[PDB]
Amino acid sequence: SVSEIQLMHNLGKHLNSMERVEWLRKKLQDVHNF
Amino acid sequence: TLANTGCWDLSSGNKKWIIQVPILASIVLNFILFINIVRVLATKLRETN
Amino acid sequence: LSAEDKAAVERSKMIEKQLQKDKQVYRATHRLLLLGADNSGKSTIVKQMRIYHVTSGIFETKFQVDKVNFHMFDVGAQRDERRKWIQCFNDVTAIIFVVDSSDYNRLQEALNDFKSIWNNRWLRTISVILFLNKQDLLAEKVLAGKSKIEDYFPEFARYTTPEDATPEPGEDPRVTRAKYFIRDEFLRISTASGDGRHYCYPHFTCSVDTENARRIFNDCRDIIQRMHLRQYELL
Repeated sequence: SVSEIQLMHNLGKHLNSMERVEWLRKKLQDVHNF
Repeated sequence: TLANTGCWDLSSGNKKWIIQVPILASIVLNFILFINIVRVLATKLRETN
Repeated sequence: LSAEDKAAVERSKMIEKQLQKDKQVYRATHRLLLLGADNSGKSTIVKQMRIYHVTSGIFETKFQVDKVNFHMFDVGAQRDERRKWIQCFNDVTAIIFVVDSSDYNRLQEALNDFKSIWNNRWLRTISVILFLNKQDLLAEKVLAGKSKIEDYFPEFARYTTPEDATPEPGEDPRVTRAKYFIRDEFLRISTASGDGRHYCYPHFTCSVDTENARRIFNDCRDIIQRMHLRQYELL
């Protein structure tokens, strides 16, 4: 497969996961502070 | 006209092959030409020792 | 003022379109120079190549094979001295050098002529297509045995047929030994100085053979391909 495009797709998944994980992290603090 | 969701940085499926496949099709063709070009180089040098 | 300049430019552009069209045809055709003493059957070759229809001075013959045009030039009515009018032929694709292999006594003169052509300062990039014409006469003379090549070339006694040679099964081993010795002698001059800048292609040619055009076409194709490879510094 084309490497540059493949790397681009991997970066999108990686960054999207970070947003989800950081979204989970702040939700964890909010419920802990509930 | 199919997904139009956020940035195109993400892959929505097999549609990436629209661009990937032609690029790959070029590499093999170029590779075949490369081997062929080496063939004549091996032939001509054989003709002149 | 303005009208004259516009007219001048229009004429200049009119000439440009004609030159561009002339450039297309000029590059399309391949120029060849035919050389050799009269003992060689140069004239017969001209008649054979005249089949491909397309004070006297130089003559030109146009023949087309596989949709590529050649212009072969021969100097019939010219002075013996040739150190001056041979310089203008430095842009020709190749020089066809015809040698009568059956003269022996005049063979050394052909070697010297080939040596001068090969080592010329201006003809350093023009390949030479060596045609050893009328091999049949050489074959007949060798079988007869009345004239011995050993006398003219003492080295011939210590000569062995090359292993890479491919003689015809039905041809006398003596004939191939003689003709290949002549080929080796010419190639010795070719390889003495010429290494990679230009190459010599030996061939065995008969006056009646109609395959000469194909050999020239193949030789020209090899020369052009080699030149293109040299432009990429690959050969």
